[PDB]
Amino acid sequence: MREIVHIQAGQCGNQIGAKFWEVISDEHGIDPTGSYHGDSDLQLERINVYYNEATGNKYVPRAILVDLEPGTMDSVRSGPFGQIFRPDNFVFGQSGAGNNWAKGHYTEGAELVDSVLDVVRKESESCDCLQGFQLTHSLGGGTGSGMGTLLISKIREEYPDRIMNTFSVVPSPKVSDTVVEPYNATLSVHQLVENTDETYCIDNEALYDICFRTLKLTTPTYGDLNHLVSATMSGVTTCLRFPGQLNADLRKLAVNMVPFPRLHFFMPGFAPLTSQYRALTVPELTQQMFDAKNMMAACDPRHGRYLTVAAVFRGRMSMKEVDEQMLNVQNKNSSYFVEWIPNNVKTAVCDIPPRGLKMSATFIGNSTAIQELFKRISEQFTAMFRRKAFLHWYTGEGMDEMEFTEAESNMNDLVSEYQQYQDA
Amino acid sequence: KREHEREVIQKAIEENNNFIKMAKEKLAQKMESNKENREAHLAAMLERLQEKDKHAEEVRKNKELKE
Ligand SMILES: Nc1nc2c(ncn2[C@@H]2O[C@H](COP(=O)(O)OP(=O)(O)O)[C@@H](O)[C@H]2O)c(=O)[nH]1
Ligand SMILES: CCOc1ccc(-c2cn(C)nc2-c2cc(OC)c(OC)c(OC)c2)cc1
Ligand SMILES: [Ca+2]
Ligand SMILES: [Mg+2]
Repeated sequence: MREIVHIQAGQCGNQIGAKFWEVISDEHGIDPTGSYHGDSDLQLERINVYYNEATGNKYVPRAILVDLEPGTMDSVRSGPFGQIFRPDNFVFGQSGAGNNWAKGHYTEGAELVDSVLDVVRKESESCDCLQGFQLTHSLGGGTGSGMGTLLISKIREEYPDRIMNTFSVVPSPKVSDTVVEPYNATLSVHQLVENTDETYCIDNEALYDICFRTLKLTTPTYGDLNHLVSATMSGVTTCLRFPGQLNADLRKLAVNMVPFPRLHFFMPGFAPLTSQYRALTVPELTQQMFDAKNMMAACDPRHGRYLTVAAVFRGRMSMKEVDEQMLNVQNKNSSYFVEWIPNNVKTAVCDIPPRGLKMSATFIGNSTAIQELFKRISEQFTAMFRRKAFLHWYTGEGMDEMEFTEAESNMNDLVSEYQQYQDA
Repeated sequence: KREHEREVIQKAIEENNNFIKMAKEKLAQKMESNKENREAHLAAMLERLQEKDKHAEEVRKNKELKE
C-alpha cells in the first residue's frame, strides 16, 4: 500500500488543493513544469505516494480537479504550479452550483459525477496498490459540499475497502459567503459521518482568529487562511511522503485514531504559526501544538477529552527531548486524555523540515470538544430552519423538508455520541 | 441512496414542468375568458344600436301611416 489518489472539489477545494500541491512539490524538489531539480534521494523515495512518473522522467500529481463552473479551475491553470496537473484530470461543468447543496448533490453535480469517476478510475487502474483517497473541499458552498459528498458516496460504492480521508473547511459567519452555509454544512456532515474514515475539520473561524490575533494581519484574505491550511496539510502527510523506519500508511492511522467509527472528526494544529529568525526549542513546539490558539478547529480542548492524539515533529532535533516533552504534557494534564485508552498519544519524528522553518510540529487530535463545532452549526441551522427560511432554493431542486430534519437529527446524535465519552 | 438521488431529480423536473403546465393553462383560461367578455360587451353595444334603427323605422312609418 503506497498510492493515494487526491480529489479537490469546488472553489475552496481547488484553492487549498493547489496550495497543498505547491507546498509539497517544493519539499520534493519538483518544479512548476514537473521535473525534479532537488538533491536528496529522500525526496524521491516515497514520491510514488502522490505522483506518477511520466515520459522523460516528469512527475505528475495523482490529482483530479473538480468544479461545476470553469472559474476556479481556469485560475489554477494560469496559476504558478498549473502546468504540472494532468490536463485530462480537469473535469468541469459550466452552469455552477449557486452555493446550493442540492445542485451539487442531486441535479447539476449528478450530471458531471460519472465523468469525474472515469478519471478517478483512470488514476486508480495505474496504482500498484491503491491505499486510499483524500478530498479537499468546503461544506459551506454547493460544489465542494454537495458534489464532494456525492463523489465520496460513489467512490465508496466502487472502492468499498479503501480509505477515505477529507480535508473539510467547515464554515463560519466571520468568514461567510452566504447565509445558507449552515444548511449546506449540516447536510454534508451527515454524509461524512457515514462515508469517511478520517475527516480533518478545518474551521474558517479558527483560521481567521489565527490570522487576525496571533499573526497581526488586520484584514486577512482567503490566501492568508490557505497558507495555514497548506502548511497543516503538509504536516499531517509528512510521514507518508518521507522515510522511514517507523514508516506509515493511512489504514494504520485510521485504525489507531478512531475508537468508534462515527467519531473520526479530527482537530488539526500547527507550530510555529507563520506568514522566522529564532528557531523554537522542543518544549515550545510541544507547548504551542497543544495550545488552543494553534488549533484549526475552533474548539477549546479543555471543554472535552482526547480519545487519541497523533503528533508529527519535523526537523533535526533530540528524539530524547521530544519523548520527554510529550510525556510531560500527558503526565501534567492527564485529566484531558481518556484513561480507558492506554498510550493514546503517538509521536513521530521526521528529519526533513518544511520551507522556511528549521523545526515544526503538526498536531492531530480526536477530542470530544469537537462537538462544539457541530453544536455551533446546529444552532445556526435551526435559527433559519425553524422558520423554513431560504428552503425554497433547495425545494426547487427536488429536496424535501424531511431530509433537513433527518440531517439535523443525525448531527445532534453525533454531538450526543461525542458527549457520551467526555463523561465516561 | 441511488434510488433517492433519482427520486429528487425526477421531482425537480416534475414541479418545473407542473409550473409551466399550470402557467400555460391559466394564461389560456384568461385569454379565452377575456375574448368572450370583450365580444359580449361589443355585441350588447351593437344590439342596442340595432334596436335604435328598428325604433327609427316605427317613427318613419307613423308619419306615413298618419295621413
Ligand atoms: N479557508 C478557505 N475557505 C474558503 C475559500 N473559498 C471559499 N471558502 C469558504 O467555503 C465556503 C463557500 O464554498 P465555495 O468553495 O465557495 O463553494 P463551491 O465552489 O460551490 O464549493 C464558505 O464557507 C467560504 O468561507 C478559501 O480559499 N479558503
Ligand atoms: C493514538 C495512537 O495513534 C497512532 C498510533 C500509531 C500510528 C501509526 C502506525 N503506523 C504504522 N503509522 C502510524 C502513523 C502515525 C502518524 O502519527 C505520527 C501518522 O501521521 C499522521 C501517520 O500518517 C499516516 C501514520 C498512527 C496513530
Ligand atoms: Ca443540465
Ligand atoms: Mg464562493
